[PDB]
Amino acid sequence: AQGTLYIVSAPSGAGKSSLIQALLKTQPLYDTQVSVSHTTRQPRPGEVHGEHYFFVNHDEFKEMISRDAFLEHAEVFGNYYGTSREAIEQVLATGVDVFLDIDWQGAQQIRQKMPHARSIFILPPSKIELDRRLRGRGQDSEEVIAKRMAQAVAEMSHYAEYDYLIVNDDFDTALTDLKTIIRAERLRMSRQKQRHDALISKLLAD
Amino acid sequence: AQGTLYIVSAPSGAGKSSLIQALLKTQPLYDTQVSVSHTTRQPRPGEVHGEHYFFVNHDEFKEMISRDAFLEHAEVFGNYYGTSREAIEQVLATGVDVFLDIDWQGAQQIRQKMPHARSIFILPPSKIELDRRLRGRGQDSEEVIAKRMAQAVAEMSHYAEYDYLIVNDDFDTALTDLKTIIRAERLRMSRQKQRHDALISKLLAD
Amino acid sequence: AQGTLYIVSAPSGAGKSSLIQALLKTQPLYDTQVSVSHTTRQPRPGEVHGEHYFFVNHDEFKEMISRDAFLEHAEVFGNYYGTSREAIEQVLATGVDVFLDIDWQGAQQIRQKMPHARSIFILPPSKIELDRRLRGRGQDSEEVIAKRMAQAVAEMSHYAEYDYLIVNDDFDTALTDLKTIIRAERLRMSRQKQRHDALISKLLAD
Amino acid sequence: AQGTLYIVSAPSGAGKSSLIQALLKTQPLYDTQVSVSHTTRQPRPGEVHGEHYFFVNHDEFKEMISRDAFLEHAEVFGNYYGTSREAIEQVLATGVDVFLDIDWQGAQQIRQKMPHARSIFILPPSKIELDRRLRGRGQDSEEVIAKRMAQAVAEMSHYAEYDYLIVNDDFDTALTDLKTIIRAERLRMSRQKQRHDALISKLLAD
Amino acid sequence: AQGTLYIVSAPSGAGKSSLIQALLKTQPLYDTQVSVSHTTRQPRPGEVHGEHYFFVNHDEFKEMISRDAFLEHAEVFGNYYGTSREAIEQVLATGVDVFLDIDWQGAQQIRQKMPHARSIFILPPSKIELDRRLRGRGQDSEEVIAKRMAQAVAEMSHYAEYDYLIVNDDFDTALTDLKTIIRAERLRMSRQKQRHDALISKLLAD
Amino acid sequence: AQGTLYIVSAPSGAGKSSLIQALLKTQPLYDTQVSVSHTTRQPRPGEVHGEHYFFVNHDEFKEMISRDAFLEHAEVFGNYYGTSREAIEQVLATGVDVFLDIDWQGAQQIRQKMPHARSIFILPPSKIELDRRLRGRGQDSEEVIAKRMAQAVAEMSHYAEYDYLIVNDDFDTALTDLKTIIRAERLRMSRQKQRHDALISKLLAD
Ligand SMILES: Nc1nc2c(ncn2[C@@H]2O[C@H](COP(=O)(O)O)[C@@H](O)[C@H]2O)c(=O)[nH]1
Ligand SMILES: Nc1nc2c(ncn2[C@@H]2O[C@H](COP(=O)(O)O)[C@@H](O)[C@H]2O)c(=O)[nH]1
Ligand SMILES: Nc1nc2c(ncn2[C@@H]2O[C@H](COP(=O)(O)O)[C@@H](O)[C@H]2O)c(=O)[nH]1
Ligand SMILES: Nc1nc2c(ncn2[C@@H]2O[C@H](COP(=O)(O)O)[C@@H](O)[C@H]2O)c(=O)[nH]1
Ligand SMILES: Nc1nc2c(ncn2[C@@H]2O[C@H](COP(=O)(O)O)[C@@H](O)[C@H]2O)c(=O)[nH]1
Ligand SMILES: Nc1nc2c(ncn2[C@@H]2O[C@H](COP(=O)(O)O)[C@@H](O)[C@H]2O)c(=O)[nH]1
Repeated sequence: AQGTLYIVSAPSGAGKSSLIQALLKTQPLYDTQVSVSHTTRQPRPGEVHGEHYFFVNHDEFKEMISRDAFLEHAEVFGNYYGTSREAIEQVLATGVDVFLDIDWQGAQQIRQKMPHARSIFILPPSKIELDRRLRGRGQDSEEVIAKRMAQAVAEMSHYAEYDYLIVNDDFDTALTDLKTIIRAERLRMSRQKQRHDALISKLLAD
Repeated sequence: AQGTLYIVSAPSGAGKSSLIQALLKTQPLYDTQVSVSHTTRQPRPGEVHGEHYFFVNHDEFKEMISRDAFLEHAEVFGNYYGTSREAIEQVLATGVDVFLDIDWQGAQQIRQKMPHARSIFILPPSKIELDRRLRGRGQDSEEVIAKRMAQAVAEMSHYAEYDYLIVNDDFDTALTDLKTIIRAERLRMSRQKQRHDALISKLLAD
Repeated sequence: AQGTLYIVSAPSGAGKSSLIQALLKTQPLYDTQVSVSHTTRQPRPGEVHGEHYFFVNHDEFKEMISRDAFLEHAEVFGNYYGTSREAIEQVLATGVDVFLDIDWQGAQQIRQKMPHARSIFILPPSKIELDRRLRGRGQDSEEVIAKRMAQAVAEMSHYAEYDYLIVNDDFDTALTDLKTIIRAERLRMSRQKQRHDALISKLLAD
Repeated sequence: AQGTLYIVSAPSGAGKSSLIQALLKTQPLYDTQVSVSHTTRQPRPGEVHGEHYFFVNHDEFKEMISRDAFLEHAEVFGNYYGTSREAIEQVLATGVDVFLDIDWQGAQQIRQKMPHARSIFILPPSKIELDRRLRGRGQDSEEVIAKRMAQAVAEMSHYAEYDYLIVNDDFDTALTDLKTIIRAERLRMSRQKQRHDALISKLLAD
Repeated sequence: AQGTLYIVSAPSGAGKSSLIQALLKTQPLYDTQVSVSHTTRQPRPGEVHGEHYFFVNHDEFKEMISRDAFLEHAEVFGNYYGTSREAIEQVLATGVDVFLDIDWQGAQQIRQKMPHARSIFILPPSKIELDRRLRGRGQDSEEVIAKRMAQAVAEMSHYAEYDYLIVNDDFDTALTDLKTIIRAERLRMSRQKQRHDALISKLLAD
Repeated sequence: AQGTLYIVSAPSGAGKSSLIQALLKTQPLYDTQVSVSHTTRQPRPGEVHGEHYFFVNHDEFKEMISRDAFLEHAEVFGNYYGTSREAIEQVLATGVDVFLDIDWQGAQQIRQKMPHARSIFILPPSKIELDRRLRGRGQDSEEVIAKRMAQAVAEMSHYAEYDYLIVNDDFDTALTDLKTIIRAERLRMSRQKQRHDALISKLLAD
């Protein structure tokens, strides 16, 4: 019937976006999808329009805030980002789970708006590695990294507001962790009661 | 700090006890254990005292009901079975998760008594196979099987009271399912907040 | 020496094409490949020429039927589709297994033509979910879905003609199932007798 | 309805019995079991009566050959071994797959008697390791090992009579191989047509 | 030809013995085995002679120190423990890897004596859980636990002397870690050069 | 701090490049990356500039040899290939492991230059399959294949210079093998001592 919203947040460099992406590779569109956000920030190298993000002017965005197009929006690390209402509501009507790769501010917003949403915070094994991971993928640059690490602390302090916590120490353990959370929620009685309406009905008979 | 109670019920022959047993083989005593019940029913062949059950006279049991020794007890399939208070409370104090292999009546009891308990009902792919599985393990005999199948229907109708549902169609898929439920609960914020008190504290600092 | 043909069919929306695709991601070109079909039907959004299909006019196709270019061809869901002879025969000469994503009509054709071919039918857990999966991937549209579901029944009734059956209840269980069928066929004596000609010869000696 | 017989043979020391044993650890009695043979040979250390074998006098056995108690029997490595009819036929009636840990002579016997049986030969990566494995498990002794290696060659030459071949190079790859063969046979149309009679019937309806 | 010694040490309660035991369950005797130590300490409940340990008087042991029977021996947590020479040397001659569940003192001893030995230290995620694990398995008692935790610090400070480190945060991640170390060492050129002498020779020919 | 260089070589057609590629799919850029080489050889079909290779004229390359741009370079199978210094040194500074898909000549070069580098040779199960794999992926053509097989022997004779050996008999076993080698090296004390500096410090305290 209705699918489930999965908020996922982390200090930049924890590897959250790379986890969510590896997960969807093993997950068909009919079960799981991700929301593509709008944002003012400049496209990094080898980042196409309409896949990772929808890239729009600070002008275009201030007007989306106005036309009320966003389920949530916020300022993080000096730029505007947002999750458009139209897309999300459609996909969720079709029983498909949708992932939101958003910050703590966005998460707080979605939690009032959509109270059945589930949220996962991902932590690094140390701030020393948070910095190392950032430099290690050639996406981002010197100025931008120091900016993000200043807030890395403040980001991580919101961890307790989330339903689930993953320490991404080692990428493959972490991906299993995330796969599991999804798998286990799909074994909850509400959801399994629909998907096996078929079976149950015949079981209870002769 | 405190561990979690996992009620697991199923129509006889669904393979619930064999799943719980395979799970504990891959799970150390310090993380996971199972409660050993008392019961009037006669020991099957190759079933030792003090491992699968505590075998006691209908006399001995009527007195345990009296001395109030049980967290829960009930009549199922013509015999008395029970979960002793003393054992459970001890093990749970030590942060260890404990499994209860009990019927629907027992589950309803534990749910009022211990409201944070989680419960899993396991269903077979059909009643035709429920019977086949019963005959297929040489435990049980002709009389006893027909008795149990009469109630198999009534057992399965309580499935909706549980938090999680597993269709044990194929044993190894089912065991993963159960392993997962446990794994995912241990990723919930409450529990992960203790076990990583260490880490969190240092993360939020310099 | 010679590779094996794997026919795979299913009511539209069962997730057969998405399974076959996930399988090939973990399977090198020298062991496993898929046939690319020709078809009159219009390309869906984000579907390139020469990868998913070869898109040709109803004109171009009627002439391929004439020049006898197809190992098999048929009318399904209002359009023409076909598997070209030239491509298949080449790849199979090189010991590589080839997958055919074709309907029941096509399967019956290949079975007379190529009797050692193995066939797998994939079923959904219910027709209620068959429809849900179709709407859930944004490929296809309103008109087209109702058309396909009318025949979903008739499609599924041919299941018994196939060598293997998979109930795609949960995508990842299903992908293991399919991976397994391939793996197990490669453990058959005929095939293993070539690939270990080396070893066997020395074993039987001193 | 009816289960399947799995003959498994190998030159002594290939690790066939240890594979079959590890497999059953992950396989419930209602799906999979193993036949316990009778034999004249002396019990090794830490080998109990009635689990690995039924240990009987050369006298007791010559009489079983007479009373026709065996589905198959033979002389291998200087002793008599046998698979009793009574046990096998029972277990197979209940839909449970049964494994036969028997030699080539026994396999040839069962193949005429029970033509739907499936057979797996397991080979070592070299005869140099066959000897090493034999000495490496403290079961067996000096005299006995040299005796068995003389026939190791002759044993391995019957490999081509079997349906499936496994090269047990590395134990865990080999165990997956064997698990797979079983899994894939249970996905064959005959067997899956019973176990999902339920589902199929409803699929083909409205 | 010759097998490899695997020293494994940890502060009591880290779960090292339970890991080593789960590992051997998936590992045949011809590839992997564990040394059974002698010790003065009293047998815990449900601990048999000759499996976990060889239980001997302080008298019997002082004489083994004298007759020089031990490859290594030491005083840990108020008792004497030791690894007997005779057993180890035998098993290693047969190409089988042997595990030593010993303390830091023992490890230092074996490292001079047997320089190709590999060593793994296992750490807990915190000392708070080290204590929790100890109480959580009903083996050990109040007095004994506080004694061990006093030295838990001193034990863990020797971690840097070992070749490999595992943080046993979550039992199943840890068991994979250990399985891996073994697997990877068996892929080293020295060892793989013997086990595939066969193959290599033929590869390099025509 | 500093990452590790992984040389990987094999006779053409062994499947080494396809393994390395499947590995990186499950490995984030912050942990693992691959070096992109320069080469004179002509781009095969469906091979883009700047991903598989940097395609340059025999002219452009002779000048790179001159300007000393390469960590290593060599002539293999009638063409020039090379690993540029600039790229490698950067990525390794950031703690990321880098893979080098290079021949034996290149490997010998890197081993003097960078002595902590680890090297893996991959062998096919036979030369008969080496040829089959080459023809089986439509990359390469008739002339080119016979040329490479002549040297396949000479390539494989350098196997003993490497630290680790993989027999790529079956692709998925082989990929696990390679994943493992990486995983196990990251469990070595040197590397784990940095990545858990955090944890260790607190463990050794109260
Ligand atoms: N609130 C909000 N945050 C997002 C959105 N999309 C990405 N961000 C957040 O912005 C931060 C930086 O994103 P990045 O610059 O790496 O793309 C991350 O913490 C990410 O979760 C969005 O649509 N809304
Ligand atoms: N209420 C309750 N049910 C149990 C207990 N132990 C086993 N039973 C239940 O009794 C039924 C039959 O158990 P069995 O005869 O197979 O051992 C099962 O459904 C099982 O869950 C118990 O201690 N209390
Ligand atoms: N006979 C035949 N059927 C195919 C071929 N290619 C795809 N189809 C079948 O046509 C149906 C719909 O395909 P679709 O429109 O989703 O691409 C599916 O059942 C699919 O198996 C083909 O080349 N020949
Ligand atoms: N024919 C036959 N062979 C068996 C039987 N049980 C074990 N053997 C075979 O005898 C050989 C040696 O058995 P072992 O001495 O190791 O127990 C093995 O190849 C094994 O397959 C049996 O019941 N019948
Ligand atoms: N040196 C040495 N230590 C061992 C031996 N066997 C067990 N111990 C060590 O003694 C400590 C406590 O063992 P436990 O009392 O738990 O059996 C552990 O750290 C364990 O590694 C041994 O044979 N020699
Ligand atoms: N020395 C060296 N060999 C490489 C380099 N890149 C690829 N080659 C090697 O050249 C051989 C053929 O490469 P291919 O033609 O298949 O791309 C392979 O053995 C491969 O390892 C390189 O940069 N340096």
